Amino acid sequence: APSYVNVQN
Amino acid sequence: GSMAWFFGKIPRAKAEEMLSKQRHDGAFLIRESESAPGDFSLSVKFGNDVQHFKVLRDGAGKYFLWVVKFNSLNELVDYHRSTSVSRNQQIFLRDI
Repeated sequence: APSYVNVQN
Repeated sequence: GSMAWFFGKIPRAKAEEMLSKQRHDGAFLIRESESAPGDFSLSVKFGNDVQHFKVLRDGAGKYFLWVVKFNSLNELVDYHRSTSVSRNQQIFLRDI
């Protein structure tokens, strides 16, 4: 799953 | 009328193509995510770049980006026309 600014990896 | 910001199921890369062409900071759209079915994504232009946010949902069914919770996508969008969607840049939503 690509990333989103507000979902911390 | 219909909302100007709801674009249905468009690929992430197509949302970046479309927003890159807009000239104002804050131009945005909500899309239905292709990587996570049932989730919505917010794509927004700022400073010659496009950022993607996931619209989060909590245990009461509310939508949010960070901390403030809303009962609908429409209320989350209109709150962020005057409160930034980013914690490090001032990005206020503006319709295309």
